Amino acid sequence: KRFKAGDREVQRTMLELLNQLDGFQPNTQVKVIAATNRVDILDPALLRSGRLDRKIEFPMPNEEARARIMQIHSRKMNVSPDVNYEELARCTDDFNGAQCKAVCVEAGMIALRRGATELTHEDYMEGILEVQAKKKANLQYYA
Amino acid sequence: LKELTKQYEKSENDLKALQSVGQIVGEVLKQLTEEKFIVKATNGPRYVVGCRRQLDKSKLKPGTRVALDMTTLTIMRYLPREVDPLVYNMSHEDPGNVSYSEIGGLSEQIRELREVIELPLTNPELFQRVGIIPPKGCLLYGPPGTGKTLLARAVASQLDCNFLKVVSSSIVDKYIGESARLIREMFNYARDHQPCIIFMDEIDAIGGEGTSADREIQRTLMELLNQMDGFDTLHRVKMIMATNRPDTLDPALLRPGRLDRKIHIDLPNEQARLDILKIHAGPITKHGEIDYEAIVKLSDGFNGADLRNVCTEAGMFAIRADHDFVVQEDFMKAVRKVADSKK
Ligand SMILES: Nc1ncnc2c1ncn2[C@@H]1O[C@H](COP(=O)(O)OP(=O)(O)O)[C@@H](O)[C@H]1O
Repeated sequence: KRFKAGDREVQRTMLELLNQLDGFQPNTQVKVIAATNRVDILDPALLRSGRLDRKIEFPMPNEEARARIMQIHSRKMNVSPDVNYEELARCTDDFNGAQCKAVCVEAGMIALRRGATELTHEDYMEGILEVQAKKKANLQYYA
Repeated sequence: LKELTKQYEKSENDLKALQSVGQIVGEVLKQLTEEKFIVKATNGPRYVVGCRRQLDKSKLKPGTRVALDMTTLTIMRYLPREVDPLVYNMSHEDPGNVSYSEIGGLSEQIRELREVIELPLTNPELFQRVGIIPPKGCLLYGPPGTGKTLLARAVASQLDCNFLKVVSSSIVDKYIGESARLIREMFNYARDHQPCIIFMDEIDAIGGEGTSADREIQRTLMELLNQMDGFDTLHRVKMIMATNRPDTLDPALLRPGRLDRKIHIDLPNEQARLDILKIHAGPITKHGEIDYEAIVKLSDGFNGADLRNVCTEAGMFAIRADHDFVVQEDFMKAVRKVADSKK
């Protein structure tokens, strides 16, 4: 957003960008796309008709989406045939796609630590526990 | 010879140009005497500078751009104000050439808004003949998405005046004083560029208690009411300040010279749905007959934007198909998906 400070240089860049989005009319082959993780700090002048428009909405993956995403990023790794990706999705909540790949990476790393070739379901569970830096301790008061 | 003649005259103009030298662009900031000025270069120091004899003294007012000689340091000629899309405010946005017929079913509300805002800006002679200061400000309240912003753009297009649109919820910033500062900059901006339609979004954030953050909303409210009605210049700009909840609004914010005329814009009227579909679906190529009453009954509680999404999404269904809009089932499924998927 807008705010003589030293930001008056990137301001000219943004205004020149705005000028070019409004300079060219639709129906031509110059379709633009833009990506950002925080639209809260984005100048709404960028989000005006003739400029970008059509804000595509990217949500945190749901359970089935999380299971699917965790499936894609394990195709290149020798995952065991018996891994319940659905149960993995149940045990992975509030997890973005990057973490849904990091769980597979950490499961493979833990499998390497255990000295095994194929990744068991327990390796994936330990990856889920380790992707969020949690350490699993067998508490005595549960039994 | 003739082509050589033309290019040789051009080359002689170039030869004369080679002798010509540049001037530093400067800006006059004061006029000490009738041969003294204080001119500041764009990026440079300030020089006490005189004016060329073949130059009018009056035209060089404080703020007049000039191009003085860079050796004698004397003004040689005036320059008009610099133009660039460097503006930090919404004035450069164009409301778009949209007529009052584009917004459908608000004929009464449209007429009241014209009477409130268009009259003082187009024909003030009526108001000065009666003897009343021209009214300024109209308050549009209704369900969200009903088309108040479109109405503001239609007025700003017919009046052919600069238009400022602002999200009032955005202006209240966590840091102290910036919330009122934004209103202050907005109003001083409207002073320079006149006439101005100051369309403010949902005011319930600004308009309508023991903490600093709550007294901040009080302070920005007082700044707003001072900007609209009060000291300095009573000005001619108009405001289309619109809200979503009218009871929250401060009673002082509803006064004749202080944003009167609570126009109610309810969800698109029963007959208004037909007109809205006519204006927003007519441009879409469709040879097939329409059962508009069926769509209107299937779209209850819809808002103005929903109909435009229905039209665009029906076009999308056509895109995923042959290309031509032929059947009502498309409007039905468009309405349903603009009903369930837009919830
Ligand atoms: N009554 C209406 N008639 C025609 N179009 C409308 C109407 N209401 C809304 N629209 C469409 O919805 C879009 C956005 O509406 P907007 O002005 O944001 O509504 P609001 O001001 O209530 O938020 C406009 O581009 C306009 O085409």
